[PDB]
Amino acid sequence: AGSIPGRR
Amino acid sequence: AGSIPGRR
Amino acid sequence: MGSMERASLIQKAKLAEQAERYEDMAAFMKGAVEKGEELSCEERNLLSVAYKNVVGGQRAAWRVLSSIEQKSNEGPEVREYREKVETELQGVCDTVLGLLDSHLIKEAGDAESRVFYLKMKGDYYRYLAEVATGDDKKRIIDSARSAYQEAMDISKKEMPPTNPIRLGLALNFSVFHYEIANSPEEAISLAKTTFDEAMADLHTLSEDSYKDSTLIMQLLRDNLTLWT
Amino acid sequence: MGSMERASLIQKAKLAEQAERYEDMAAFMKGAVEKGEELSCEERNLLSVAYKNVVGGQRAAWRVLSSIEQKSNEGPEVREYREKVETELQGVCDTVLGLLDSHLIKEAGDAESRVFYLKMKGDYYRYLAEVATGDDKKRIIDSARSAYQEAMDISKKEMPPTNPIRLGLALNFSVFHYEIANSPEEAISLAKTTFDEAMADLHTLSEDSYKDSTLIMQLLRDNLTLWT
Ligand SMILES: *Cc1ccc(S(=O)(=O)N2CCc3ccccc3C2)cc1
Ligand SMILES: *Cc1ccc(S(=O)(=O)N2CCc3ccccc3C2)cc1
Ligand SMILES: [Ca+2]
Ligand SMILES: [Ca+2]
Ligand SMILES: [Cl-]
Ligand SMILES: [Cl-]
Repeated sequence: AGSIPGRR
Repeated sequence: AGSIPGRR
Repeated sequence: MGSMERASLIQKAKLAEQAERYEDMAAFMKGAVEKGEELSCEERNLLSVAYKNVVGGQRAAWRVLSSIEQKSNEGPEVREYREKVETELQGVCDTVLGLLDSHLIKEAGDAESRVFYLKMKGDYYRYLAEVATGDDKKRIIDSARSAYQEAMDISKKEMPPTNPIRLGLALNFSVFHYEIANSPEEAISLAKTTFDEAMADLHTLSEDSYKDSTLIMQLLRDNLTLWT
Repeated sequence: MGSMERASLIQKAKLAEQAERYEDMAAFMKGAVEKGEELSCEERNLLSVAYKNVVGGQRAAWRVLSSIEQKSNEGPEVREYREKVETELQGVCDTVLGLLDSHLIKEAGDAESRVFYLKMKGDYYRYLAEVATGDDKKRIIDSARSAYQEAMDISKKEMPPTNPIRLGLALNFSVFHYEIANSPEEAISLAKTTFDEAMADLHTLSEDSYKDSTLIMQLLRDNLTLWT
């Protein structure tokens, strides 16, 4: 499961 | 120009 | 960083990001926060990017060491070094939480800033929970839950369902439910409802906002694919 | 790291490499060197891998910042931050050079160890030369040249032309000639002669040694392709 990255 | 890497 | 100008700390944080010097970037942004002024949207992103990258590297190292330690439990050095990395990770999380408590959250009145900081608070308690054991785990887990829940309540009242901060908050709260709270059904329900309500609001968006929202919706879908 | 056992420092350096914690790895290997005993072949590789990765990240950051600074020269913050990264890089190079001088080189009597350490000495003076200006550049450049030349003289007398340390030394000395000493013809001649003499000795090697030697020969060929 992945959380949001810092940048696009 | 590349020098040697640390590992293979 | 008390002797450096606020604007110079911000400029140097941007340079540090370009140079992939995330520890420096986080130290510059800590100094900027400690000037005592509120942060703009761009400055909030600099703060979050810097610490997310520092703690992300620590988490990856802790996971490598924890796996080695568990395999060896199937001298004291692997446990000692895992503990050293764990203490350093906890210290960075405590630093970020301290910035949020002194005094970023209490001064944040607009929904975009308050939700952003409360999502950060949930994230850093979640990283503490990943390494916690026992009863201390329980109180840390509840602190993450409470921060994410307050952010969710504000986001649902004040932001459209495609807002990227609202979407990233829902994504990370769903990961909390799946990975920390042992609530995979709550994780799946939150991700699905978030995705579907965002889909129904895409028609309102410009091309650039559409791209931002659909990128995060794809992350929700990627998790749903892994979880179902 | 004076209170930690030598064997525990070595074990923790191996764990740090697996966790991609190269700053920790270098600090563990500095502590192991400072125990005062000679290093085995494996331990020498741990020392070199750790510092090559730390200084390699610093060099990449310095190059990013130096490019930004040059473009802005076509406030003081970019120069100040480039100088900060540069001072940190110089300090790591001085630390490695100090370990070599106190007392790794003077105790190294076998050709494999002495060539390895003198190649390191040439490399860390080369990294100092990359950031040096003016007359200080001249003496630093000569210190790199002198270390590489002594290593070359020993390697040619004591090692076969396929020995991986001999090959990596020749590769890095050729980079020195091309990038630092403004001697591209010397760089090309050294790389070509090294490659051709190794080719003629491959018939003597086992399958595993053949793989090690041919990998470094391909690096020599890659440089020759870029340079000609
Ligand atoms: C939690 C969160 C922080 C920032 C944003 S953003 O709208 O500023 N943005 C940067 C992060 C990101 C990552 C992947 C895809 C898009 C974006 C947009 C949103 C949420
Ligand atoms: C300078 C140098 C150090 C070590 C070696 S090695 O024989 O121990 N070896 C590790 C580094 C490397 C990198 C690429 C391809 C092969 C090898 C082998 C050689 C030279
Ligand atoms: Ca000021
Ligand atoms: Ca001892
Ligand atoms: Cl305010
Ligand atoms: Cl000796």
